[PDB]
Amino acid sequence: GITGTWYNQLGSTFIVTAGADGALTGTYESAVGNAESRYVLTGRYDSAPATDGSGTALGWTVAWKNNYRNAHSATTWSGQYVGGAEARINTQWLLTSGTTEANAAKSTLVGHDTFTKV
Amino acid sequence: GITGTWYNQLGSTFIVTAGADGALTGTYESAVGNAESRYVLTGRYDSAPATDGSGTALGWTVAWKNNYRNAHSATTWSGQYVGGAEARINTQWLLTSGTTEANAAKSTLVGHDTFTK
Amino acid sequence: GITGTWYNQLGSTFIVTAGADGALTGTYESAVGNAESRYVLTGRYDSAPATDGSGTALGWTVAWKNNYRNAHSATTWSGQYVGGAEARINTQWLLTSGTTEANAAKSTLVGHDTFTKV
Amino acid sequence: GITGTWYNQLGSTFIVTAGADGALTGTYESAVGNAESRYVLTGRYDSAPATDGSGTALGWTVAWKNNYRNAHSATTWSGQYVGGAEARINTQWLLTSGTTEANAAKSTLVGHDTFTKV
Ligand SMILES: O=C(O)CCCC[C@@H]1SC[C@@H]2NC(=O)N[C@@H]21
Ligand SMILES: O=C(O)CCCC[C@@H]1SC[C@@H]2NC(=O)N[C@@H]21
Ligand SMILES: O=C(O)CCCC[C@@H]1SC[C@@H]2NC(=O)N[C@@H]21
Ligand SMILES: O=C(O)CCCC[C@@H]1SC[C@@H]2NC(=O)N[C@@H]21
Repeated sequence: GITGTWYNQLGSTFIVTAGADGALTGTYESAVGNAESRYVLTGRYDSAPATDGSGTALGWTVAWKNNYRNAHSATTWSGQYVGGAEARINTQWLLTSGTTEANAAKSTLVGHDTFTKV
Repeated sequence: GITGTWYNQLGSTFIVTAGADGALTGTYESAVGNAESRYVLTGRYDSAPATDGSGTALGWTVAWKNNYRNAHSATTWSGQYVGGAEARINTQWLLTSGTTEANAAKSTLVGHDTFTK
Repeated sequence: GITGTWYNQLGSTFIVTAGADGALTGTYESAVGNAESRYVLTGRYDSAPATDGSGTALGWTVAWKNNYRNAHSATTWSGQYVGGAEARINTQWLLTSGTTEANAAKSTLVGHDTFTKV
Repeated sequence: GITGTWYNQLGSTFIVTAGADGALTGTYESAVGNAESRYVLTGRYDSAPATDGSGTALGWTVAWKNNYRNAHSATTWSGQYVGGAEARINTQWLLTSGTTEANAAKSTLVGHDTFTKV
């Protein structure tokens, strides 16, 4: 139920395919930041989750470079797929920008995105 | 520069090749935690970073399931590679465990790993 | 706008006094975790924030030790206060537990809390 | 043995006093970012840690306003004190800036500092 098109609270578009091998592949489109259009993503998920009602641990990465722009940054999302009536993917993320030594202390942003199919 | 074998402060081994497309592929072996053997990784990196000496942004994911165990979790490392006499990859990571919504507050660990050759 | 009673989404209760000082004092009641009753908090805030509409930066700390219990852990919330009809305090937090240096790779949890007047 | 003068890898200066009741007070001086001289800090620590060799959980806040400047930001450090030969405090920190609703996705930085007495 992870496969498909999801949207986060910012309006970004997350188009994913969950592979039988635990592979996550698709595209990301950010509604904010130093980005336009679609970027390649790749990630992994637990292809055999618990059955105690636990959610499904997953992760994916986007390097913010494509044919039109390069922000010299990468975001990783970590969280879990929670299926059911209201399916949702709950994440926290790290966005690291390429910096010089002077700026490394402030290289990494952290946040949380919530994805739904609606 | 990135392709190769890397070790972090915990004794884990990160084996990756950086494709020219900006794909990261490889294998991760953790020294600690609910793990044993190798796990598949995949990620992405800035295959055209700035010329000013900034580092190279990158990220990768490991779900902790292989033929041996399944921790029912995934880690994502977000960082940058820095070349030099001492090449380094400095990261921050998020380790999320599957949980019921009751314990979702405690699902996600945060940490930092430094990789070196 | 900061002083008073606030609630997050776990149902925890945050009772603060914002000192002229830049001081934050109060008590925290957490709904979830190895917790019981009220705990002392202390923190700091920008007592001269931007006029330009930006939020009011703040942070606080709770060590989870009181008369009833001691979880040997500490949470810090970092965030910002946002005035308006729906006042909110939007935070990210770090929960560190005391561990041996074996398990220290799993000592710190991260998450986010949104506090509302209701 | 938390009271005293500590330095992190950036060469910032962390002067702290741990009171009986679990209080933390002191002064923080950053070697980096939008800061100059000392800023008041405040926090909490577990005043009755385990004895199994586990470290002492602690956390503190700095709002980055003093008589010289104001960055409209606040940093929290969450971590633990670890005694012995190499007495150190290992932390993770969250640095939130006051932003408008629009740029809140980039309000929060994350990092880690290691404090030593040398
Ligand atoms: O600004 C950049 O460096 C690239 C764009 C980053 C957009 C971020 S990734 C985390 C968050 N979630 C989104 O949908 N967009 C932002
Ligand atoms: O215990 C688990 O749930 C799976 C193993 C996680 C090990 C972590 S991932 C971050 C850190 N870096 C490492 O090399 N190992 C730990
Ligand atoms: O160690 C424990 O379990 C006690 C910590 C309290 C639970 C956490 S603190 C962050 C989050 N926000 C809350 O209101 N509760 C949890
Ligand atoms: O907003 C600002 O730039 C002032 C924040 C101070 C810089 C930070 S706090 C985390 C890190 N550790 C330090 O000793 N300094 C930086």
